[PDB]
Amino acid sequence: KVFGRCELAAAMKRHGLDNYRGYSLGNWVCAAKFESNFNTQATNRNTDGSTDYGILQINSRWWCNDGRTPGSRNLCNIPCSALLSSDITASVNCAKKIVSDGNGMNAWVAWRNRCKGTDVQAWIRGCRL
Ligand SMILES: [Yb+3]
Ligand SMILES: [Yb+3]
Repeated sequence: KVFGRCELAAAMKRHGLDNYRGYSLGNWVCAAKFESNFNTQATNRNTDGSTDYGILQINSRWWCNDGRTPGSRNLCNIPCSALLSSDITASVNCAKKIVSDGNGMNAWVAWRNRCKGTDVQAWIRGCRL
């Protein structure tokens, strides 16, 4: 599923991401835009052989199991394929674990480089929330 901006913001709010660990909703919407272009089915392979999955591009080295990243951990206890669903619940729940880990949203390279320190509220502007 490819989300619209306001549709995704509303889904994220319902799943408890607004101000989760101090990150306002616009941060999460901005991160999703630049990680996956709002596409739940996005995948990207990394040089170390791990793969990033889904709307928030969660990595198989630590967070999910895809059966092909030797010596990886599955800390979200899910198959990586679950992160590709039109239902964002699995992605959201795994993201909450990641952002609690110590490095905050800096775990997402696109967020650090394209969202951090910008007017992230613009991403939810005009949305009925
Ligand atoms: Yb660690
Ligand atoms: Yb440590």
